[PDB]
Formats: sequence, structure tokens, C-alpha cells
Amino acid sequence: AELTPEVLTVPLNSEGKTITLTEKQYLEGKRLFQYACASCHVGGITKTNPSLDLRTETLALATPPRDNIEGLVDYMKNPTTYDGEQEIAEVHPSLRSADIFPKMRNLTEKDLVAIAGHILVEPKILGDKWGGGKVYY
Amino acid sequence: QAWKGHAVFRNKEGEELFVRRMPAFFESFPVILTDKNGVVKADIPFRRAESKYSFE
Amino acid sequence: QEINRRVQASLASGATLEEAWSAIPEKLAFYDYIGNNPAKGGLFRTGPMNKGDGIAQAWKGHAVFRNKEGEELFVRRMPAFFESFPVILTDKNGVVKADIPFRRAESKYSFEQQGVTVSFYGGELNGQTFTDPPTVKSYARKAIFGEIFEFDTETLNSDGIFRTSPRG
Amino acid sequence: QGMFVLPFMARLGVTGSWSGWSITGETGIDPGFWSFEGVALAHIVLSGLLFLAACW
Amino acid sequence: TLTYDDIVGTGLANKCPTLDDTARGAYPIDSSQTYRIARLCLQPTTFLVKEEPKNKRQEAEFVPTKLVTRETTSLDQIQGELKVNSDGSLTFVEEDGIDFQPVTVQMAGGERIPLLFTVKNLVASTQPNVTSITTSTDFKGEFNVPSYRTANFLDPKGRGLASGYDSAIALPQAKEEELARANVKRFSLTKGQISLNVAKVDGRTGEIAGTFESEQLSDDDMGAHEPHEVKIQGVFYASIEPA
Amino acid sequence: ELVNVVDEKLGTAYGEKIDLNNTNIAAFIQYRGLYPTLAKLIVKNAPYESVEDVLNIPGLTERQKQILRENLEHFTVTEVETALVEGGDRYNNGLYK
Ligand code: CLA
Ligand code: HEM
Ligand SMILES: CC1=C(/C=C/C(C)=C/C=C/C(C)=C\C=C\C=C(C)\C=C\C=C(C)\C=C\C2=C(C)CCCC2(C)C)C(C)(C)CCC1
Ligand SMILES: [Ca+2]
Ligand SMILES: [Ca+2]
Ligand SMILES: [Cl-]
Repeated sequence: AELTPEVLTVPLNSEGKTITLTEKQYLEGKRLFQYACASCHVGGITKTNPSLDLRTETLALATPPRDNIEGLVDYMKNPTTYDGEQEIAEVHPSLRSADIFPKMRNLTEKDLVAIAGHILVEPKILGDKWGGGKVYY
Repeated sequence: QAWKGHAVFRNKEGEELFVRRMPAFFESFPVILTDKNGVVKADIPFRRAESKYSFE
Repeated sequence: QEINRRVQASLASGATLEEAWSAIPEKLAFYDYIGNNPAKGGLFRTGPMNKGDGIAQAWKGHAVFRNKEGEELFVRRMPAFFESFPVILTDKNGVVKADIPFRRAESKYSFEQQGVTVSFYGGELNGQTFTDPPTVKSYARKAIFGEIFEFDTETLNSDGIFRTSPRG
Repeated sequence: QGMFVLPFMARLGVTGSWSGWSITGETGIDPGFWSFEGVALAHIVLSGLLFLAACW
Repeated sequence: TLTYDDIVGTGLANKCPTLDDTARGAYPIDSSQTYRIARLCLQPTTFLVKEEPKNKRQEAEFVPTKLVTRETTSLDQIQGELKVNSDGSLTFVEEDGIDFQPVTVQMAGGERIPLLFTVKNLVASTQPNVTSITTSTDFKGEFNVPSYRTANFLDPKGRGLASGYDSAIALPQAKEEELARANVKRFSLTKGQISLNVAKVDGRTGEIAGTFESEQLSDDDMGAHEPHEVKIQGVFYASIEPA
Repeated sequence: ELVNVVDEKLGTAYGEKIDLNNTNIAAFIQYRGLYPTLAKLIVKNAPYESVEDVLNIPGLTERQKQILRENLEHFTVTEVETALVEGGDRYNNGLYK
């Protein structure tokens, strides 16, 4: 198996449009994800709330849908609860709360795109391990 | 565990009958019932064919 | 494998399922039972095999598991390595269809959910079907050991823990 | 219950256990040190000391 | 006014607040006003367990026990509605708080009796026409006693109710019937009863204090054995407020 | 005759759908729009005599009522099982990942 262009092709939006990430974008995505997110989302779960994971289907059923680049980038700008009802930037890292979550200050739009791509691609490689927790280690 | 109560025996005629107690000497002892004057009124027979005092 | 060969040869010759399984000698079924596996014992588990699982009295017959849709289900057998083993049922292709869950709150495969049933063919229970989840689970628990037997556990005050044979 | 020395301890006034019961059927009594356990322990310790003196 | 550092490790944190002897006043109840208890506290001082009857089948007595789980016993920060009823009686409806404590007491002979000391879902009512809470007011009611262990609890061989094995796996081929009471865990839910006897009232602040006595079942270890009957005695405190 | 009540409950609709009277709250993540807001209101306002009764929760928005209506096909009710709802287990049932 190889990290092919096809593996790296993920939904851009909810309207059927895709983007093919480069190998360098995937590595940047891994790196930045480790830097800003993995402290809580190591392996795709959520340590401070294990009920919600980063599996693609789960992201698909979030409101608004997050199983795409646009959704995730927006989440990284303006995070909501799973139903969209309240905005949670104050207790969750975001550009909007880059003041209280200082690791978010140097993150650029390109970085957010890379992170989103890691989140969507990783389950395509790792399967059930992603968001699986210890059961699947 | 608990006391069952005092057993009082009666025949069909209603006379109170009293079980003859086992003396310490006897590992086994027959079952004999007498009236208050010690007259034999009932028992558990060994031979039945000529039993006259059976509980029945 | 040999039991299945004989049963298949029986069905092929026109026998009913019940007839096919009743023709299986009890001795052969008894060899297909882990309690007779010499690798299940314990160093300080002393005495005859009978002191453990008991004096075998009779084959109960072959337990066949089925779900609410009527698909035949198969209990995963306990390998000798495991002193204890979970209860897992799969379809003929090995896809999981039922189990005895540990945590229940997120169970999706309980026998109750899947309406798992058991019918017996051959042995003492030939022709009988049980649908109440407690009983079906019990037979599944015994089915991990393979063919299921009736034991006298009273005669020797058998303690229920497998012992090895003279071979071991 | 086949108790043999227990009646001798009781006989002279040792009636309670550190565990809280008494042979007279009382609960929540504090017998002090001289419970059945305490008597047993004292005898054990005495036994050991006598062993050492014997050695001497 | 005492701080955490003044209280920590002294034992005082397990004590309910007290009122001094001059507090024999009366707290007026306006039957048009809605009321709450802002804090109800219960501090047990004695635990009594009913000895199991020898077989004489006379009156089995409640006997003293020794607390072994230390000062971890009080119920506190409990709050709820205090309804004024049409007959002028008051009913406390427990809503929430730290309304339970696991407690192990030890009987003469060593037997340990775990229990869930609780006033969960308490509903307690006064006598009618209580136009004021006075040192003559009493509250009586019942509460829920859920299983001492909740459904996830696993016994030492891994058997449980909502989780765990459903058999004695160390005895793979023992006959199940004799072990059924142990293999099959059950979740108890029974009723308890409590009396609150007001002994002190500060009419101005809304604080009342007194003694309580409650009766409830102890732990049945998820159905493996019969529970014991327990009577709990201690002091209590409540602050009444308009709300 | 002794019964494991959770296992027994799994053979009811509890084992097939989200039981508004018993199911742990994390189960509402399965379907769009239910978690955490509606989930919280639903658990808070249990038990319910019928599934549809969930629509009568006070304070609901029209949007919320509509979501509930779209997801009723996914709800059920069975008798409250004490073992599942005591201890606050409906909010946290000791299960994480
Ligand atoms: C080849 C030797 C051999 C074998 C394979 C068996 C095998 C069998 N015996 Mg037989 N047995 C033997 C010799 C043997 N026995 C002898 C010599 C006697 C006469 C004493 C007996 C008397 C006997 C009786 C009376 C019975 C059996 C029974 C049985 C069976 C039960 C086995 C048992 O429970 O094991 C238990 C084995 C152990 C618990 C292992 C013991 C390990 C020792 C204690 C280790 C010692 C360590 C040592 C002190 C370390 C030193 C350290 C130092 C160097 C520093 C079993 C099929 C029983 C049966 O069911 O028959 C119908 C039965 O009742 N056996
Ligand atoms: C750039 C960093 C991070 C990103 C992009 C990220 C990504 C996400 C996403 C996409 C979700 C939505 C889950 C879903 O809808 O299924 C989520 C949920 C969540 N994450 Fe983050 N994660 C990051 C880091 C963190 C950190 C550092 C924490 C905690 C300190 C955290 C805690 C949470 C929590 C609590 C939720 C759910 C909150 C709710 O929905 O109410 N995450 N995360
Ligand atoms: C009074 C009192 C009491 C009594 C007490 C008693 C009774 C005790 C006794 C005493 C005793 C009983 C003591 C002990 C002893 C002796 C010693 C002190 C020890 C020793 C010895 C040694 C020194 C030795 C050494 C060595 C050895 C070891 C070996 C070899 C070598 C040699 C010999 C060298 C009581 C309780 C009642 C109570 C109150 C009162
Ligand atoms: Ca037995
Ligand atoms: Ca009073
Ligand atoms: Cl999940």
C-alpha cells in the first residue's frame, strides 16, 4: 500500500467537490495536528470528551456537517457543539480564541486546511483505529 | 434452632397420654405411652400381628 | 470434522436433521469436548477428570444456534490456552452476529437483541428448541466447550474445574 | 460447641471479646484488655518468656 | 468566619452547623409565599442494626455497631422545595445534593454491615396548620434506597449486572443452579423512613436544627444475601428561605 | 427465578432504538441534531408514557420540535429500569472509548 493521490483525495464541501492533497500537505497536517490538537485528539478520540470522536461518519452527522474541509476549517475558526446550538470557542481552541489558546496564534488558513486534511485522511488509512481508542491500539 | 413446643399426646377417647422417657442408659428405647397412672395406652409395636396398642 | 462428515453423509442419503445427528455415536461426540483435552488441567488440580467436570452421563445432543432471521450461528470455541473465554457467535463466514456482552450499555449483539435461539438434534434433548435468552446463553456457555454433556457432579463432589488426563 | 477452656475463662470473669460480643449475649460491651483474645495473648507471651528463662 | 484551612483534617467538615441554646424561636410561614430549604444537613451519631432473630421469634433488638469508615458519613448541601399545603402542613421535596454516603459499621463478632445511608428523593411532611416552624414542629417522610452498588459494579470473579461475566468462569462445568443467586446480579430498590424533630429555631435567619432518626435497609450485595435492618440516629440542620 | 434485568431489557426495544426513559445520553450522538441540547432536555424530562410525548417538553423551539419529529422513528420507551437510571448513569455510564 502507498499514500496515493486517491487516498489524499477528500471532500472539499457538502456539494460533492473534492480536493487532492499533496504528500507535503499531509505531513504538514500530521505535524500541526500533533502540535495543536493531539494533546486531546491523539488517535482521533477526545480525551476531555470521549463521547465525541473524529471519525468521518461522526463528523458527517455533526451540525453543520464537518466531514469536509470547509466544515473543519470553520470548526477551527468557530467551534460549535455537535448540534450547532452553542459556540464553544471559549473552552475550545480556535482562531477566534487564539488569545486564550495561544498555540492557535500562528496558525494560518493553509495550516487549518492541512489539519482538516489530516483529520479526513487518517481514518482512510487507519480505519477503526482512528477514533477507536485503546480497544483498537 | 428453636423449641418446637411441648408435645401433648391424646387418644381417641381424649385421655392425655405421656411418653415414657429414655433413661441415659439406653442408646435406643421403645416408644411407650401411659396414662397419668402409668397404665399402658399406646406404643409403637415391634411385632404387628398381635398389636393391640398401636397409635392407629 | 469427522462428526460433520458423518452428519453430511447422513443428510445426503436423505436423513432428517434429527436422524442424522441421532446416528452420531455418543463416544465420538465425547471426544469432541474440551473437557477431554489434556491441555486444560492444573498442576494442583488433583485426581481423575471426573472430579472436575463430573461423571459424564449423556450427550445432550448437538446444539444449533439461530438468530431471529433464522440464520445458523456458530459459537467460537475456546482454545486450550484460555482458562476462560468469551461467548461469541458468528455466521458461517465468521461475521459476528451475537455475543454475551461484558459492558451492556453499548451492546449491539446481545442474544436478546438478536433473538438468538437454540435447537438440539440427537442426544437427550433431540427435537427441543429453547428461546428464552437465559437458557440459550447457558447452552452457548457450554458450546464454547464443544459438544455439551450431562454430568453427575454430586457423586464425587465435583468442583467444576478441568483436570488433565493420565496422558497429561 | 465443644468449648473447653472458654468455660474456665468465663467462670472467673472473662466474658467478652475485643470484637464486641459477650457470652451472656450482650452487644457493644468493652471488656478492656482482658478479653478472651487478651487472655490467650498473655498466655502466649508468658509461654515465650518462660521459654527464654528455661534457656538461661 | 472559618476558612477551608481552618477546617481541613479536623473532622468539622463532617459536622452539621449547630445553633446555640437561645435559639428557641419561631419562623413564620406565609402561606402565600413559596419556600425552599437552601441546605439540609444530616450528621449521624449512632448506627444501630437489627440483630437477626435466633429463631425464638421474639422481638429482635437494634444493637450498637462501630463505625469503621471514619468521618465520611454526613449528608449535606441538600436542597429542595418546601411546599405549603392546603391544610397548612409543610412538605419538603428533595431535589438534589450530596444525599447519600456509603457507610460500613461493624457488629459484635466482626460482621461488617455496609449500607447506603441516604435521603434520596425524600418526601417529608409536617403536622397540619404549621403557621410557624417552632421547636414543636416535626417532619416525617420516606425516601428511596437504591442498591448500595450501582449497575457497573463487578464482584471479585468479574460478575456484575450492567457489566461483567454472567457465570462463574473459574468453575466452567459446575452445575449453574446452585450458584444462580450469585451469578445473577439484581438491583435493589426499597423504601426508607425518617423523622426530623426540630429542637432549635432562629426565627430571624430561617435556620432550624434538631435530631433525626431514620430507618432503611442495608446493602444486599446486589442480591447475594438478605439485607439487614438499620436505624440511623443523629443531628440535622436546615436553612429555610423564601424563594 | 432470578433474572439479569439489563440483559432482559436488551430483548425489548431498548436493544433496538434509543429508549428515552433508560438509554445513556451519549447514544444521542448517533443522529444529527440531538446532542447535547435536546439530549439534555430529553433525559431531564423522562420518563415518558409514549415516544411522541417528548414533543411536549417545555421551552422547545420550532426547529427542535421538528428535529424531534424527524427522529421519533429512532426513539422508544420501556418501563424505567432503576439499574439503568440510578447513580446518574444516564449522564455517565462509566463507558468511554
Ligand atoms: C509416573 C508417575 C505417576 C503418574 C503419572 C501418576 C498419575 C496419576 N495418579 Mg498416581 N501415583 C504415583 C505415580 C504416578 N501417578 C505413585 C508413585 C503413587 C504412590 C504414592 C501414586 C498414587 C496415586 C494415587 C493414590 C492416586 C493416583 C492418581 C493418579 C492420577 C491423578 C494424578 C494427580 O492428581 O497428580 C497430582 C500431582 C501433583 C500434585 C504433583 C506433585 C508434585 C510434587 C509434590 C513436587 C515436589 C517438589 C519437591 C519437594 C521439590 C524439591 C526441591 C529440592 C530439590 C530443592 C493420575 C492419573 C489418583 C487417581 O485418580 O487414581 C484413580 C489417585 O487417587 N496416584
Ligand atoms: C486545533 C485544535 C483542535 C481541533 C481542530 C479539534 C477538532 C475537533 C472537532 C472537529 C470536533 C467536533 C467533534 C465532532 O463534531 O464529532 C471537536 C470536538 C471537541 N474537542 Fe477538539 N480539536 C482540537 C483540539 C482540542 C483541544 C486542545 C481540546 C481540549 C483542551 C479539545 C476538546 C474538544 C471537546 C471538549 C469537543 C466537544 C465539545 C462539544 O461538542 O461540546 N479539542 N474537536
Ligand atoms: C505482676 C503484674 C502481671 C503479672 C506479670 C507476670 C506473671 C510476668 C512474669 C515474669 C516472667 C515470666 C519474665 C520473663 C523472663 C527471663 C528473661 C528477662 C529472659 C532471659 C535469658 C536470657 C538473658 C538467655 C540468653 C541466651 C539464651 C536466649 C540462649 C542461649 C544462650 C543464652 C542463655 C545466653 C499481671 C499480668 C498479672 C497483671 C498485673 C500485675
Ligand atoms: Ca456440589
Ligand atoms: Ca420538637
Ligand atoms: Cl461512538
